[PDB]
Amino acid sequence: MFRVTGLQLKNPVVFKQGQGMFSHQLKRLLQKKSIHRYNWDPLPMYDPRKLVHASRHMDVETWREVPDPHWDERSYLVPDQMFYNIPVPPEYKDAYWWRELQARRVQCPVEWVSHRMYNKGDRQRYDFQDLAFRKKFEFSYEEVVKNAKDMRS
Amino acid sequence: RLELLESMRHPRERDFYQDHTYHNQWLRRDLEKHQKQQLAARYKYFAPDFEISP
Amino acid sequence: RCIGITKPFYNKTTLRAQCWHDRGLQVGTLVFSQAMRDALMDLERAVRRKELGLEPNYVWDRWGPVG
Amino acid sequence: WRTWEYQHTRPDPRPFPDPPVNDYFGRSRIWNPIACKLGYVRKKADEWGWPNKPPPPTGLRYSQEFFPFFFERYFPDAEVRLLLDSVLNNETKRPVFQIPCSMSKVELVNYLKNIYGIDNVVRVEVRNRRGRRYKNEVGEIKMMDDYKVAVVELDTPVSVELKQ
Amino acid sequence: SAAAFYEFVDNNFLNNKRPPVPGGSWTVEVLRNKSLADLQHIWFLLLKERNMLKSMKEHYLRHQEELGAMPAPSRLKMIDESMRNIKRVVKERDEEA
Amino acid sequence: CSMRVSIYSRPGKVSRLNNADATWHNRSRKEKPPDFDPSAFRRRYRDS
Amino acid sequence: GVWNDVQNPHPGGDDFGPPRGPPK
Amino acid sequence: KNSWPEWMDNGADGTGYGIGLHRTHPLSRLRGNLKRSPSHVPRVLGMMIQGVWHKSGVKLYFRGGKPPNPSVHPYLTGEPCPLYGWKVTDESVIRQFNMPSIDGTNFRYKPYVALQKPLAKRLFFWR
RNA sequence: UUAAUAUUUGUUUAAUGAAAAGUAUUUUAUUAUUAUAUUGUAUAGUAUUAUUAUAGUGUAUAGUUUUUUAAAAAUAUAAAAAUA
Repeated sequence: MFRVTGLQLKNPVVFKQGQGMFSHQLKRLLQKKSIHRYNWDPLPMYDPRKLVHASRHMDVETWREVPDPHWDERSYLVPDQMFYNIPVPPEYKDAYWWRELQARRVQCPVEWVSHRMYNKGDRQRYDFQDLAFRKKFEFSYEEVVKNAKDMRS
Repeated sequence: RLELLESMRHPRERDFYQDHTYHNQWLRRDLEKHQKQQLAARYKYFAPDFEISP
Repeated sequence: RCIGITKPFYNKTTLRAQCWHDRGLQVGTLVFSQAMRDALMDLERAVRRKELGLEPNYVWDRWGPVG
Repeated sequence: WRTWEYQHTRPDPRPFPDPPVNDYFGRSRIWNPIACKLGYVRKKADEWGWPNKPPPPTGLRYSQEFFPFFFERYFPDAEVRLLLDSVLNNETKRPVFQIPCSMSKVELVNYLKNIYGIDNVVRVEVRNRRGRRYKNEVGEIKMMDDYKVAVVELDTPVSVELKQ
Repeated sequence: SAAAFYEFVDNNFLNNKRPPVPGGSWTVEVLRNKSLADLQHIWFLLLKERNMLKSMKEHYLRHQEELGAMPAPSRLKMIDESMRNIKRVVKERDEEA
Repeated sequence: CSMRVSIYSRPGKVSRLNNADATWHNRSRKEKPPDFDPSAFRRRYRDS
Repeated sequence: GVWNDVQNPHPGGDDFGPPRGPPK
Repeated sequence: KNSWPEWMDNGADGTGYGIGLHRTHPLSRLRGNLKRSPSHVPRVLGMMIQGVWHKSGVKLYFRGGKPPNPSVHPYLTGEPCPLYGWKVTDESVIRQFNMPSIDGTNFRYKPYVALQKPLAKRLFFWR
């Protein structure tokens, strides 16, 4: 899709569609693939790093917030790339439910690792939770041999 | 024998690409089968792990 | 204005008239545009006319705010 | 349609597309703007030994002390080649040099002033030039690295005599 | 002045004499014992040597029919190896730092 | 490719790349006016 | 149209190089 | 709106001086119109294949014949001012080569290490 | 096989009822000069010019889209009439 889009764009922009070496080289250079990085959809309606100072009392003397250990403990952690983890009161964690799914999902198109679910071995050895294709635990051959030999069977 | 070969031909015969070629000759393209086989038969030590060990 | 400058400030920290260019053949010499050189042509012409004694016709003496 | 007759293998697309490797080595060779993942991987690996060593912090990465910039500043690498024909057995006032493309007139004049001591430099005439291309005996097209031609002008004509 | 161009060009080729191949190149064992300022000094020395060698190589490529292959070509390889060893030592020191 | 055919070096002839007797015919017969210099026009106008 | 129809002094943008007009 | 300066877009000078692709140093604060984005590749490829056509009637970038290489441009050093020919705003970009001081061992060293005549035209020299 | 064929036949010539350019390629070379970053170079060919970015103190020895020769027939030329 992206390759065809770039090809059409270059053909409309700078390709004369002649036998020139310019177009002859473009027809082969446009097949190259660009960088792919899963960009999580930003939330301008609700800034998660803004709610750090929310739901907190303040000392009237110094006019600054009170470091409540109960709030620090019960704080829910929302993930984001530039702001790795952010604490937020649990009352407002509902609006950030989609960021949770986008973070739990593997930051890669599903059809690139779809070769996992298409076989029984990987279907049994891998995890499929919120589209997170992370490999489960697997004992080594030495480990399973030692376990069986200790179990005497 | 190039001078002799050119002298034996008739002056009316003409060839139009003496100083320039039609297709660009700077695109890397493959050789012919017989000469590739000649290369593979002459240079065998280019293959990986050709040297005897030890 | 009578020299021929249009922008008073070349930079926000210095005037445009006090710009003398270094790193060149003429050091400390004030920079002049083609408009500045042509206005100086007009001034020198008027001065030479006045020295000759004929009517000094400074072309920019009849220049008002509306032109 | 009889879909049960086939097995589950994706057929090749028709017409098949060409590899993204540019095969033209002529005068109009184009630099591909598309960035590949392998390029970033190799850059990071040569920078800080990815993924064995931990990454340096952002401060050191973006600072002047980062290893590539530090090495480029304390051990500069610039290939300056003098043309023998331009100054050999002839009193010439415009000697020419070959430099990398990443240099400029000021870069070259500072180079000649600090390293070789050639301070009297009037003007440097810059002109890029595609690398030399040639074929070997088997017909493989091998192109030499690109080089920028510079024509430096001096106040006094210079010459290096060749004792015949 | 003129000595700069005389050192840009070769000397044995200038006197029409066969240039001899030097002994060896800088080893990492030696460059570890060498100091940082000493390392950059010998780096600039090798840079000037490589510039002269590349000028001679380009001259021979320009005249490959008038003059045969460049005499003593392993000098460029020795210089490149010395530069690579310098870079290796500097990279190790920077990694420790 | 006439330059590479004739002027270039070959196993039968020496390089004619820098040879006046072989390059002098490349110059035009009818002289032409010089091209406009934008850098010269800038250094001459000196916008204010 | 068959009839004939019968200009940017500072293309540097909004503010570039020399300041334009009085401030504020 | 774009990130690169509007003079880079359309040169502030009358003759379109300072237009085209200008690569910037990573540590430099100035930005350039050289971007490898999948959305910025069409214009940056047109700048190399066709070029920019000015109102005055002259083609500024890639006048013709040989296409430039935008990746090997020396890093940007400043911005064009109408008064002078060029205004330098970043001096750290311009590399300044410097020679080390001489020393008792420095003037005694040589390029090659010492390991423990008439020129004859030869077709091949091994070492 | 068609084929001892069909169509072609070109090295300054009978030089032309004529002559001021732009644009995109191919090919590149130590140009000079004004003498402050980068960037693309010159001639020579090739393809194109409606749909205004080519017209003036006055126009390149310009001849490849211009082509050889000691016959009749066929064919073309009615600008090949001194016919009808």
